[PDB]
Amino acid sequence: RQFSYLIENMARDCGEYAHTRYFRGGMLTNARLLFGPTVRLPDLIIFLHTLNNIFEPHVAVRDAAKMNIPTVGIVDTNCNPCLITYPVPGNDDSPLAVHLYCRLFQTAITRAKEKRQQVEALYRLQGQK
Amino acid sequence: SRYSPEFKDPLIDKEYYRKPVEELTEEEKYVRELKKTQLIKAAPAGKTSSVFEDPVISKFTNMMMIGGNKVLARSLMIQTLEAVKRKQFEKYHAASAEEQATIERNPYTIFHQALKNCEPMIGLVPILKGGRFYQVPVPLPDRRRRFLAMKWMITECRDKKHQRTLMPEKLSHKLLEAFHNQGPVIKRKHDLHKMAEANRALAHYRWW
Amino acid sequence: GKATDRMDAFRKAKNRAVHHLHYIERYEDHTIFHDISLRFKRTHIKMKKQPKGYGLRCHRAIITICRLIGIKDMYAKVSGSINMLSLTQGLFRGLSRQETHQQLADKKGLHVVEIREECGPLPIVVASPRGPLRKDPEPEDEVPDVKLDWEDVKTAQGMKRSVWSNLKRAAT
Amino acid sequence: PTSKRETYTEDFIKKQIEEFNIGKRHLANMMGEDPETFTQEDIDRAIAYLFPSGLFEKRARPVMKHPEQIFPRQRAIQWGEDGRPFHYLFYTGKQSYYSLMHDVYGMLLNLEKHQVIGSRWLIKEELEEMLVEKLSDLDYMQFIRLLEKLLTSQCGAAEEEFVQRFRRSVTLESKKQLIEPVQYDEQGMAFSKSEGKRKTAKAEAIVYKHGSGRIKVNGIDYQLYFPITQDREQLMFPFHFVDRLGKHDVTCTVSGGGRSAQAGAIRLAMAKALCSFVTEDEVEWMRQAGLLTTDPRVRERKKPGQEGARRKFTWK
Amino acid sequence: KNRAARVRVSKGDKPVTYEEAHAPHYIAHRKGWLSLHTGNLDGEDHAAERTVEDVFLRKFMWGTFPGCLADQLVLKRRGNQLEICAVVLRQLSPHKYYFLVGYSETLLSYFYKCPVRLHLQTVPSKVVYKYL
RNA sequence: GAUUAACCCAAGUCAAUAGAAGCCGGCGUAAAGAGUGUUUUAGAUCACCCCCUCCCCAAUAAAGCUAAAACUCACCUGAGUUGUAAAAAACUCCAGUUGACACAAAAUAGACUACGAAAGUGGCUUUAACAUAUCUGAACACACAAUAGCUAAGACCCAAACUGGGAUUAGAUACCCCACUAUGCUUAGCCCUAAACCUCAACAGUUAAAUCAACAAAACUGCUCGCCAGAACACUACGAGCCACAGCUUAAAACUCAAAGGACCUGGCGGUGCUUCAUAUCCCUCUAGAGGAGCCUGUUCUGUAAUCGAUAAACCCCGAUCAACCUCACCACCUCUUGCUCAGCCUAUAUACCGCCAUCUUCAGCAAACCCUGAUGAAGGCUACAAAGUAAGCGCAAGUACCCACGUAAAGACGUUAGGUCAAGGUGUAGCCCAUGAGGUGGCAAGAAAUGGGCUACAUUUUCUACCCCAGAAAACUACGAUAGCCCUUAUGAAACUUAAGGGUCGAAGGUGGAUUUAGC
Ligand SMILES: CN[C@@H]1[C@H](O[C@H]2[C@H](O[C@H]3[C@H](O)[C@@H](O)[C@H](NC(=N)N)[C@@H](O)[C@@H]3NC(=N)N)O[C@@H](C)[C@]2(O)C=O)O[C@@H](CO)[C@H](O)[C@H]1O
Ligand SMILES: [K+]
Ligand SMILES: [K+]
Ligand SMILES: [K+]
Ligand SMILES: [K+]
Ligand SMILES: [K+]
Ligand SMILES: [K+]
Ligand SMILES: [K+]
Ligand SMILES: [K+]
Ligand SMILES: [K+]
Ligand SMILES: [Mg+2]
Ligand SMILES: [Mg+2]
Ligand SMILES: [Mg+2]
Ligand SMILES: [Mg+2]
Ligand SMILES: [Mg+2]
Ligand SMILES: [Mg+2]
Ligand SMILES: [Mg+2]
Ligand SMILES: [Mg+2]
Ligand SMILES: [Mg+2]
Ligand SMILES: [Mg+2]
Ligand SMILES: [Mg+2]
Ligand SMILES: [Mg+2]
Ligand SMILES: [Mg+2]
Ligand SMILES: [Mg+2]
Ligand SMILES: [Mg+2]
Ligand SMILES: [Mg+2]
Ligand SMILES: [Mg+2]
Ligand SMILES: [Mg+2]
Ligand SMILES: [Mg+2]
Ligand SMILES: [Mg+2]
Ligand SMILES: [Mg+2]
Ligand SMILES: [Mg+2]
Ligand SMILES: [Mg+2]
Ligand SMILES: [Mg+2]
Ligand SMILES: [Mg+2]
Ligand SMILES: [Mg+2]
Ligand SMILES: [Mg+2]
Ligand SMILES: [Mg+2]
Ligand SMILES: [Mg+2]
Repeated sequence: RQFSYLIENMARDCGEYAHTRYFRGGMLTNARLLFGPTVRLPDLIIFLHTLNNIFEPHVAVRDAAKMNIPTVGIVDTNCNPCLITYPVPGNDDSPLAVHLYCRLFQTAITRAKEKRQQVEALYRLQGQK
Repeated sequence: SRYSPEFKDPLIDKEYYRKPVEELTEEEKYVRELKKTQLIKAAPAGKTSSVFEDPVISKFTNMMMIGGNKVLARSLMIQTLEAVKRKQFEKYHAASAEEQATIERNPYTIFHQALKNCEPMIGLVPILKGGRFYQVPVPLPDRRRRFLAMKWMITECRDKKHQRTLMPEKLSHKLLEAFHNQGPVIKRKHDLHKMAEANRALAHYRWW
Repeated sequence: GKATDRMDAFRKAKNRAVHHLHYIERYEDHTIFHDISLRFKRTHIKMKKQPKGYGLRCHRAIITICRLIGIKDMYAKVSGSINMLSLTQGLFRGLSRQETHQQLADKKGLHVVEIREECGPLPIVVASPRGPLRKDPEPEDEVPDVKLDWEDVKTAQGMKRSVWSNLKRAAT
Repeated sequence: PTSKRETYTEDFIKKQIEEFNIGKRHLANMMGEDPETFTQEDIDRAIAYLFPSGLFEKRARPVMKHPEQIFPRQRAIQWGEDGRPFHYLFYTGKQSYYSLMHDVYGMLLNLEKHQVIGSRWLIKEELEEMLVEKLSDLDYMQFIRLLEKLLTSQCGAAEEEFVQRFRRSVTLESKKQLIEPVQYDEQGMAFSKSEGKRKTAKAEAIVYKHGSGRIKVNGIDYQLYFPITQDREQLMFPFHFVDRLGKHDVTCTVSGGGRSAQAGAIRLAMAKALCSFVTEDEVEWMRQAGLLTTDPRVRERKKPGQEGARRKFTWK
Repeated sequence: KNRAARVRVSKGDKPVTYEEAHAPHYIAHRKGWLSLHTGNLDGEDHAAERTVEDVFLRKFMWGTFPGCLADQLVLKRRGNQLEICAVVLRQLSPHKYYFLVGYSETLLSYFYKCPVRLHLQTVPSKVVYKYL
């Protein structure tokens, strides 16, 4: 809850989605009913905290593996990295580290989005002439 | 009930409203403004704002009434008050000069005091212990003993031992005997007091 | 599938089985890569790799699943409790945890050579490691400390008398 | 599956907007009105004449309203052709509710950095209309807890506007008796007329401003009309409370009910008509004494399977 | 428990009509009446003879238009006249409908000595209110 | 079972019988680690290397000792003591204080976790003293083995099978009270058992892999000994052995069954626990009643030639908002036969049903379709500072009706009780068809008794009259009190001791109701 505000803002800043709230069972394994048949699930889930408030693995770790979604996670020394596809071992409690992760993931994502507009414009411009 | 919970009971007291704002305490002053917003029930027919209104003589009238005949229950009460009044005037003119200072002639003062001489202090309640009922002495509440005094007086008068005596003459005779701490209604209180003091060994069965 | 109507249980089970699919590896598209002998709870399933033309000589349920998987030739014996759910949940577990010849080569960095009586002494290379081939051979063992099965040893020594084995049956 | 939730798209509702406008011009030609100045109140009046329905439920009667007041508000498509949701909190399920909690929690942090009657909090059912999202009771309470927390802090001018949106208004009817207009008769005497009701009794009372305390019920002196003292006590009650006995002349006419129902009906009528000749403060005391309220206690009906209204037949 | 004029709940594949979806305690709150005459008004008479005509007319039309009645009849009386209003399916050919209109109107006019008129309103399929 | 068709084999078929296929699995709870330890013949590889809890806390045996309590005796005082949910019996050289005084039993420490092969061992001191430099190793050899019990001789505070007395109870060979014995103790012999169960063998080792049916005390490996193969018969019978003579150990079969069993799930139940409740409700508490009398009315018995149905809650002035004939289905007698009906049936089955209801409901559930968990078992599915649930629809709710927002009606799902009704009507199945159908005449439906509900009363807050609430009379064997009985008249009707009303005569019980019980904010 301490970093819920920070993550939601960064998600908005980087044109991405966030879910720092209570995970209703079925968001992923039952999205058709909850959202609709033509819904598109995430292609990548970034776990900044792999544990819930009762110090147990977040349900989305297993629910993303059932839906074959690749997961990124910041695992601490009391976390399970077995179903996390790309795990980064680091502190997930101090606010000086969570600000770094957010700043790094927000920067890497914004760069790629701007990197494709340069590759497309060149291709489109080159294609015309 | 056809009234909603919002409706509050009315206050017939006529000297309460007249109270000057200067006497009103901060808590009381607040209450008065609050009542304005509240909805008030319509005052019932039984109680008015008269100076002769007595809540104990109205409750005693309601406990004798049968089938909603309040004109007859009230009639018996006033005849009884007049019988107590006329019997004391007859005991006052025939008394000595120094005996007239100890003769009460107000029938109300006699009615309220006679009922206070019949109020029991402790009663017997059946408690189930060990698959048996024990009449253990229990302290009667203030209301209970005020109610029993009225019920016993009406039961004694209703009791069919007096072959052809009108209620006003019976109720008036019992009220004058209880005023002097005499009669069966007082004796009935002692019999309940003698059984609560003999069975005080079972005063631990109760919990409350 | 669980429901009050039998026709409603078929849909749930049928539609939910396509979201819990396994991929079974097959040797030459007709049989398993090696002999499997696992135990699920109290059910024992001992499968064996067989040549083409042997057919399916296994429990009737195994014959239904194998046709679905695509395994033409295989022998299986079920022991212990013949619970359908433990036989089904145990079969897919052993058929998905089987090591192929390519993995075996990569794991040990050696050639997997197939020797057949019909082809005599000719060595057939079925798999080779993509990485550095090991220059040292596996240390030969005079006697291997491998737990054997009395049922198989008793059959090879001509001692398993049964009036129900190798009985003439229909094509499966 | 045969049962499908009736979903209305924007194109369907757009065609319904054109049929109402054309139907609105037809209904004005039937009634002979001007189409331009034909409001919705006239449509409700014309449809109630042309299609008279006596159904007690008003939602089951013919209605010709605008499609925006009939069809419910529907959650619009929440993603583009590509499939990316517009909002960044789509996967929460309650993107509207959580976007509001995110905004309110963001204004409470700024306050730390630089550092009423007639209104009620938006009800749960009214908060699901602003967000078009189903909300639990507990989530609504959480939102109210943040707004109250916002108010306690030294909120800026902008924040007050934000909170005001969620504060609905309640019109409270002042609990004040309605004074009757003092009239004057041919002779010039001032009086006030009012009406009362008790059980099945109805009474009309005329209270003259100046009098010698004479009351005439149906043209008969009250003591003759009411022999029982209790009934006379009820008549006195209003005047005794305002300590003005023997100062007005009353002429009432009660009809219906019984002995005790007629007095109560007169008491209430006199009391209401005596409020015009007393100060405002005295009228509030009468109200707090139960002299201006109509007793709603009336006989209860008997039920087919019971001996009485509430009494039951003996259980064998 | 009460059973009268109530369609019990089902899985959801049963389609019911507005009139069939409302129980007797809604007859004057959400429903009207299928027959409207003066027989049952205070001080009116011949309530038992207008009733027998309704019971027979509903059966005459049910057996004379078999499979064609989407909903119940709405019988209307204005003086001598009797107006039968019906909702019917479009499966039957129009030629056969006109035959049944002139046969039923005429037969019922000579049987009840009154001018009888029948007003059909065809519908493609049975209007469904909800699925119980 | 017959018939028809079909299936399999086929000059065979296939009923009875016999035989052929049986050891590398297990032993915490399913049948199995047999109470303990030692060794032998022998087997093993855990024996050399190579290593880490000697000693001390409640082992054992012998001798001696004694702090607290008790018994007994003595003095002084008192008149009772004991017993308990509450009593009785018992005792009264009894009880209380003080003092003297054990062959019995060993608070606290001990929240310790030790000794010993196990059994078992917890007051003090002293003596002797606690096997083994590989492991394993016995129903029977060798030696031990709680309690109970036998034999013999002692002791005796208390407890205490049996027994006797007292009480409870339908009974009480029991539970509760009292008293007392064998016995528990010592010495010397015997007996040789246990849920002797930490139900989990000894030694060595591992924590990786498929963790693992379930539960319990996680799962395995090596080695060895012992044991076990459906249940019951059977901790039996026979045999043998034994200081055992109603004994212990070892320990079958026949007859019989097609299951037994172990561990979970759900539901119900509980003279089940905690907590919180019941507002006309469980109990007490407020008010009027019931059961008491008479009458009315229903039912059950009985009766009659003479219906049916309902019949614990949820039947019982119920179907009937209704039986003199009719209604009517009943009984007796007579009559008719394609019959009011392109017949008919109040014939059986409500355990074939629709239909209309009761009931829990004075409830809050109900559920499609998905998802997840449990290793993909029956099953299950919440925590808001949130941990797998989402939910259309049905219901509640909301709306509506009545005098509003209140209250009362109405509504009230899915299910339950094979609940009610084939006699509302309809109807499936079986049955009757000169009769189980149809019609006519006459007729019964009572009351020894018991019971339910109701009416009226037992009076003085009453009775009668006038009035409709300022009255006058009455008032206990000519009072209160019958709507009953008897007689007459009238009303309806074709028909009335008969139904109802009224009048007259009559003037009973009854004097406030046992056990219990109903309704109402
Ligand atoms: C699956 N069958 C169960 C089994 O039924 C059995 C049941 O068998 C019974 C025997 O006849 C009887 O001689 C036998 N009686 C004896 N004295 N031995 C019963 O014990 C036996 N029942 C039983 N083991 N549960 O009765 C037999 C007639 C049965 O139906 C045979 O198949 O047992 C029944 C319960 O006894 C169950 O109800 C059945 O479901
Ligand atoms: K044990
Ligand atoms: K249970
Ligand atoms: K009584
Ligand atoms: K009685
Ligand atoms: K039924
Ligand atoms: K039938
Ligand atoms: K029927
Ligand atoms: K009665
Ligand atoms: K009388
Ligand atoms: Mg951490
Ligand atoms: Mg009443
Ligand atoms: Mg066992
Ligand atoms: Mg053992
Ligand atoms: Mg043993
Ligand atoms: Mg000790
Ligand atoms: Mg040994
Ligand atoms: Mg042996
Ligand atoms: Mg033994
Ligand atoms: Mg022994
Ligand atoms: Mg002994
Ligand atoms: Mg003793
Ligand atoms: Mg005895
Ligand atoms: Mg002894
Ligand atoms: Mg033991
Ligand atoms: Mg051993
Ligand atoms: Mg056996
Ligand atoms: Mg034994
Ligand atoms: Mg024996
Ligand atoms: Mg023997
Ligand atoms: Mg009967
Ligand atoms: Mg007859
Ligand atoms: Mg018949
Ligand atoms: Mg039934
Ligand atoms: Mg309401
Ligand atoms: Mg109701
Ligand atoms: Mg409702
Ligand atoms: Mg008399
Ligand atoms: Mg008479």
